[PDB]
Amino acid sequence: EAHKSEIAHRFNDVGEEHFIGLVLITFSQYLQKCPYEEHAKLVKEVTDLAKACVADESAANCDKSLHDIFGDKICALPSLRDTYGDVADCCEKKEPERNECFLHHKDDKPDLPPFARPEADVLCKAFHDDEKAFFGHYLYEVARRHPYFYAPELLYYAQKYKAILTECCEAADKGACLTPKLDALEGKSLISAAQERLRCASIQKFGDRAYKAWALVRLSQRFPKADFTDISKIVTDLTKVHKECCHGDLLECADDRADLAKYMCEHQETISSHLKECCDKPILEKAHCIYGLHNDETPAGLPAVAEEFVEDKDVCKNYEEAKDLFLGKFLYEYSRRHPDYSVVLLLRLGKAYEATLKKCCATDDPHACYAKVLDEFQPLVDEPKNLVKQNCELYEQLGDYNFQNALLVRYTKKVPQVSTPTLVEISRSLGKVGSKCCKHPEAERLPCVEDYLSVVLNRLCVLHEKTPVSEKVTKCCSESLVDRRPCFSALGPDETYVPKEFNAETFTFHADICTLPETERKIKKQTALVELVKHKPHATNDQLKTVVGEFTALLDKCCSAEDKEACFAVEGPKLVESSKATL
Ligand SMILES: [Cl-]
Repeated sequence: EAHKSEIAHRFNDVGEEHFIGLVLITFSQYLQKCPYEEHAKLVKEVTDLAKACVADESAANCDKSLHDIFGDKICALPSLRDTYGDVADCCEKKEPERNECFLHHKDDKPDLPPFARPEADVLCKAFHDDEKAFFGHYLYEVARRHPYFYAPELLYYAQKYKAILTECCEAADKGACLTPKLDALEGKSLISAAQERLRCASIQKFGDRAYKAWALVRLSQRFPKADFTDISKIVTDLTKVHKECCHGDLLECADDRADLAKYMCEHQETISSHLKECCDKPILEKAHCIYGLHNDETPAGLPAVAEEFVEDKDVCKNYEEAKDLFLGKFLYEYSRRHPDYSVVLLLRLGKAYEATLKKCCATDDPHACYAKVLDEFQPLVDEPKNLVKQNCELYEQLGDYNFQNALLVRYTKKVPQVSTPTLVEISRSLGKVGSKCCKHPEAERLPCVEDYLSVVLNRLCVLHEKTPVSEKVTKCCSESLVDRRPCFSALGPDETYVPKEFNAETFTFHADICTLPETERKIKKQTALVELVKHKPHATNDQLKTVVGEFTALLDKCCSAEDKEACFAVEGPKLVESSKATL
């Protein structure tokens, strides 16, 4: 087992700048609470060590696994036990249990202050004083709040963040240039985080096979002229990439992803002409381009899908003798014909087809039994379409704020045991599905909506698993990955839930609220709306509206009032009595 130093290999493969970023991210994701300055020191020591091994491969520590290098540096942190003590224990284990112990402490919602944005002048000045430390902080802040963030994409966002600052910090008015572009970039980055968290849940909680079937369908939609063997190749390498990334093997992840990008670029002629635009760019823009590439057009001359999958004499034979191959070919062939379906719908159709063959190939005239199996998809196709049609109409009608309020009331009634901040967060994110998708054309609307519901509901499943209270969430989350959305949509109001009393100290506000922007005021209003519903589950909209209306007017009234405490002191008690009279 004489071998090439792994740390040298990786540093040589990704280059010093990406190496440093990737090591910072690894530490930030393993030790989410530790201050930036500790992480920086650790990054410095690992980088120095990588650079010594690059120079002499037989140097101290050069023959160790990456896991061992990281773990040894973490365990030589003098101020280790004070931040967790959970982790302190980890350091008495040997590899591999030690690495596994660090990964089990990744926290999906760490108890941290919310990410502050400084004022434009402040932000700009920090950028100009020290670029490297400034972008350090950004990787760290994002990585510690999103411990499964796709590491190479985080590097790419840090580039985009750098370009927005380079743009705006010279321009005349700074804030007005910055705020919309940084809000725009945060939005995209929270979507990236949610997509990747679902890749990791699928891999880690449901197996390599759940992720592979998902990637097959999505890549067949995106590169429908490519052939099955090529798609499957790409699925296999991407699975290895996300497995490593989701597991904190981030250097390996970035290196394997670059190789994948190079492979698709070299084979672009047999994959998609739309690759031309990506394949001349530098690696982070190159990979990000591939990652989100617009679907190719559907190729001409594809025979009716029913010839292979219903009419061929060998349908039962191919299903029985080569099941995964045959069903993978189904998913490919059906998906490449349907870029207008969502991935989860296509996976559901695949499961129905498989259940039909299981049943029918076990009878004495199977073709008799399964002849209509493609026509019988229609009910599974219409349900998602009606969901989209009816909720987009509801969105158009109510607008963003009241669409969020509708979903908050609806979700609090389905799963009222769920903690308030999870409810508020999840419902606001479902609201944001409307805004993103509802003005899209039909061709792309079902995919947009249902696969974005997928990532939002996974966030619910992940937050809930950390703090488990609702049996119904546990059931929808653990039973089926591809059935989650219909399972959640089918839940009615929970009529066995016992209403909680109203906490006196729920409308008690110290006028620290008056320093909040309007966007965070809405969140306080929506938090209060959830607690109203948890107290009177059958409360009407007009009732909820008059109480939140009366909280709106309290805020409108006191925050412009010189001496907001004397106001809030005298207006807040009268709100918790006026609420009882309405409810
Ligand atoms: Cl990718």
